[PDB]
Formats: sequence, structure tokens, C-alpha cells
Amino acid sequence: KKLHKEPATLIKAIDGDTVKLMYKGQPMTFRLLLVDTPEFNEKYGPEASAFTKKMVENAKKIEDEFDKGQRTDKYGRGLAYIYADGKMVNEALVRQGLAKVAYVYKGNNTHEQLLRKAEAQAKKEKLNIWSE
Ligand SMILES: Cc1cn([C@H]2C[C@H](OP(=O)(O)O)[C@@H](COP(=O)(O)O)O2)c(=O)[nH]c1=O
Ligand SMILES: [Ca+2]
Repeated sequence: KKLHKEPATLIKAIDGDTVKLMYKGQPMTFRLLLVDTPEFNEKYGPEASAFTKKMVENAKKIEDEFDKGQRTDKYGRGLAYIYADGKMVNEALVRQGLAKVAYVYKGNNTHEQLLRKAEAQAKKEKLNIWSE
């Protein structure tokens, strides 16, 4: 079983780890897989929100990639990896210490090792959430 990115259409960025897509012609919230950004009113929340917003809004295009397992969560949100001009937003947040690796469920964990490699680098550099 292989993962494949597909073309996506942005309506708007919502916060650090959620975006609104026009998915098959319906507005739908997507939650980024394997990451957790702070809430806007928590430390680094505004920064994570603005980093995801600039990355998706300013991209020439965005793509979504489901993993192998559940595609929608218990709140109806789609669960995907999101790419902006080919760069994974989920990884970039982690690499900048603006999200933690989190919500790792077996069966939607394809990019776990990639993301924990990014988090280890953000922790070594003491970035943001990991700053001292
Ligand atoms: C990332 C992700 C979150 N979730 C759920 C778990 C958390 O629900 P509960 O705590 O209600 O159990 C919720 C966290 O989302 P937010 O971080 O967007 O608040 O989203 C999944 O079910 N699957 C996922 O892959
Ligand atoms: Ca969150």
C-alpha cells in the first residue's frame, strides 16, 4: 500500500494544525496528521498559526495525502499530511519547534520516523516549544 498526494484546494488556514479545504467541492476542515500545535491563546500558538497560514496561503499549490488508516476523525475532520509546493507542512512545523509529534496511531503513522527526526533536530537546537 502506497501513499499518494493529490491536488488540493485551500479555502483558508485555521490555526497551527487545521486548515479548511474545498474537498471534492465541499468545504471541510482538515487536521494535520501526527502533530500538535499549541492553541492560539497558548505560548507559540500565534507563531504556529502564522507559520502554517503563510506556508499554505502563499504556496503556488497545495496537496493532501491520506495515510493508510482512518481518513476522518471523530469530529468529522479529514486527517492528512498537507504539502505546500511539495514541502510537508506537518514536517516543517515540527522542524521549527512549532508543533510536537503527537496523536501517533498505528496504521496512520507512515511519516512518523521522518517527523521524529525533525523533532529531534528542533529539540537539539532548542527551538520555540523546546526553547530554554
Ligand atoms: C491528529 C489527530 C487528532 N485526533 C483527535 C484526538 C483529539 O480528540 P480528544 O482529545 O477529543 O480525544 C483531537 C485533538 O485535536 P485538536 O488538537 O485539533 O484539539 O483530535 C484524532 O482522532 N486523530 C488524529 O489523527
Ligand atoms: Ca492543537
